[PDB]
Amino acid sequence: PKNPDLRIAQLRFLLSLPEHRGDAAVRDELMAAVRDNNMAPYYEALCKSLDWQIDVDLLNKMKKANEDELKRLDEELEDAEKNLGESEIRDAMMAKAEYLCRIGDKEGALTAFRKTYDKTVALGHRLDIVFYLLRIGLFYMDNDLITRNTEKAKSLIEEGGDWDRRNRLKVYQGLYCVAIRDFKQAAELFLDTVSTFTSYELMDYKTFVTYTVYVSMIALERPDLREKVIKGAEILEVLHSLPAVRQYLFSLYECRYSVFFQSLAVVEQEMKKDWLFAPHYRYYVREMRIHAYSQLLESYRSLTLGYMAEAFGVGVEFIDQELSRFIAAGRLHCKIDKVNEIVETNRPDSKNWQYQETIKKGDLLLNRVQKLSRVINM
Amino acid sequence: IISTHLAKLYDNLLEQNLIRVIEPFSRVQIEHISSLIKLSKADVERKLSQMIL
Amino acid sequence: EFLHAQEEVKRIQSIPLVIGQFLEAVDQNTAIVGSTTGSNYYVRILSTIDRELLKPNASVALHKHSNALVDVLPPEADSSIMMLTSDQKPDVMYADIGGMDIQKQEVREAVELPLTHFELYKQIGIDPPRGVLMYGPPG
Amino acid sequence: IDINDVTPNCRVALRNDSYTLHKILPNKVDPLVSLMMVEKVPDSTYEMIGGLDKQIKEIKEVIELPVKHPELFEALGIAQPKGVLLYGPPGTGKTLLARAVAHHTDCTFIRVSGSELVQKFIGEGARMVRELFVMAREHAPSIIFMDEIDSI
Amino acid sequence: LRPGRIDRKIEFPPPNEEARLDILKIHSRKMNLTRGINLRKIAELMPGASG
Amino acid sequence: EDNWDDDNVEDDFSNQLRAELEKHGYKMETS
Repeated sequence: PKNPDLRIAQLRFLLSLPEHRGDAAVRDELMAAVRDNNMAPYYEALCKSLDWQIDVDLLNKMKKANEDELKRLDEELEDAEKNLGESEIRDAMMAKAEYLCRIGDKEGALTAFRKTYDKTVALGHRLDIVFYLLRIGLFYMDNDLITRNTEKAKSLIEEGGDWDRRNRLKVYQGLYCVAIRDFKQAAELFLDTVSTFTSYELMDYKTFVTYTVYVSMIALERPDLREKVIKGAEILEVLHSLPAVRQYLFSLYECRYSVFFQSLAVVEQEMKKDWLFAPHYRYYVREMRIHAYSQLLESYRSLTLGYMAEAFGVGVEFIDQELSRFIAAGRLHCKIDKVNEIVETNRPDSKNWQYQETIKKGDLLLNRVQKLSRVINM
Repeated sequence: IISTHLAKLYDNLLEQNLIRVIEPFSRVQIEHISSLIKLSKADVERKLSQMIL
Repeated sequence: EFLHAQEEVKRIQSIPLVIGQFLEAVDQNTAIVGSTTGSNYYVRILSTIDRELLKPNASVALHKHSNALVDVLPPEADSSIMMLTSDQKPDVMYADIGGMDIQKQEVREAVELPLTHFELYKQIGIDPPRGVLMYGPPG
Repeated sequence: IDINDVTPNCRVALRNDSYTLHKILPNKVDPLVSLMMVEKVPDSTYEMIGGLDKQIKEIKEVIELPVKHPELFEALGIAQPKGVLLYGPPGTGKTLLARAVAHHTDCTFIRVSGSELVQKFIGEGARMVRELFVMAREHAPSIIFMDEIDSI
Repeated sequence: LRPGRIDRKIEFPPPNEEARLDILKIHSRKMNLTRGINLRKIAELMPGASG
Repeated sequence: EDNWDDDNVEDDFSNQLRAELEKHGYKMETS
């Protein structure tokens, strides 16, 4: 069962990353570290948790018996390769990879994946074993298998079976293909969500649509965003299912602000409390704050910040220090006035920015041309 | 189903009236627009903000 | 002076030229051509003719006696069949047809609609059609 | 020019006054190799196709066993078969079974369209069955798939 | 063609429901479709036809 | 890309800081 094997990574990250602040989740992982997992990492948590007692007893006792059940159809192929078909038949490891990749530990299961890569040249089972290997890379947070084999998964087996296998290459989102860069590639792959019904991977399709609507905020401001998230049947259906995330979206699309900040705090309640917090969600919270200030600051040339406080919430001095950080950071182009409480904005006309961009690009091109001229003819 | 249709037609006729009244002006006050439309300052202000956005 | 001689070689253009179809190119400034008189030839090409104008067996002009490639015509010159002009529209309105909306709408989406929406076929996989064949009882 | 490089079916140029061979023009293409019968890596079904299980067993015992067991045929002294005829209503496993058999026998799959576009140059069929078989003799252990059209 | 050149011939019947569903699953591969299509329901939806 | 590509900010104090300001004296007595 390598397709349900992602329970390993799913519940092991549901505890093991928030295990610094998870009490009942330790007890949740207790009946799944022993009862159904791959191998000897069921010990491993004693380096973080207590010494463990009972898992030494049973887990070895089954496993050697499972190794005693690993003769299986290998010897049956030894008495079944007497037929001279291919010097092989679909009885042995090629039909026994479920144990050695489900129960095999990655130090040996990687070799088991290589063993069942020496297999039939059928593209379907090969693509399945590559998706199994990508999930096995996501088991232990290796961050090299999910880099290497994803090129194999997307490009190398791209000769057939397409337009229906492509809903299994959706794992390239949140994986080494899509890191904390929660931007155009990740949101473009997430926006190809033409499905409602579950297909394992991340579980609980509501969590998938919350991830899609979380990456949609950092995706676009409003270039045709109203069609792709607001005006869609299935996304509005699950927004009817999930009320607070719908509040988070509609406090920005309706430009209401204020309560949007409250929704941000609610998003904070699951920004880091999920499994995927080993990279930080600071480049999401700060980006959302800058996005909200950009959509407020547009269509207001001379806005008093006393209006801005009541528009966004509280914190007049908080508004002052936030803009003082963000303007001089480089984004959010305006010029705040400390006296007279005016926040005046300036925007470059589209002849000066284009002039600067032409000058810079032409400078690097003329430098490259002169370097190429110096390479030849001495 | 007249509620959603009437609300939508109300909104489109609102923005059509606001784009109709604003053609002669160049630097009008929002108070004159609010008095001519017989609505409050805040709804007019947020509607023009949504129109620019 | 080369620009003078480039204009000077245009004497061989003259006016009574036969019309042929270019076929394939052999080497530089020398190719084969198929005359419309019936026979096939291996001629020389003037250097004044650009090589951009020849590809999909375009209509060309050949000399009478020397029978060499001289001129390149506009891409349709001899076809012996004309278009539907502008006065040959047979004045039958769409609303004149009654009770064919199950097939009037079908033939409308099978002709003018994939001009714009051609990428929608590729992202779904219908392999968009080229022709449509109508049939039925006579009348 | 030289006599030995002149072959059948190559375009040549003749002079105007007395027909002497001026220059051998390059040929454009061999027509069958231009439209050449595409060799594919055989994407089988992995034999899950139910209902044709009797056809699976029959095609196994009929065509696969000579490829896998030359020793059995040599020991029994049975001449190995060459061809297999398939018939029935259209759509009922015409090309699918051949693809699955070709992939499971570890051989490449060649499909011959060859209906009437080949025979436009009347005798190209007389070379179509030649060069095709040449590639099927030179490429690998493989099978040849050919349709009703020969009877046509 | 019988002596030496060709050999035994294999018939083919009209397809059953299982082969119909297999043919439908094969021909729905290269098509961007929704999940949960329930191709068995489409297989029992029409009574009987060719491939 | 490691874990954060480049740039970012290392203030180590901005973690829903507006919610802390709203908690700071009850949003300054709800100004």
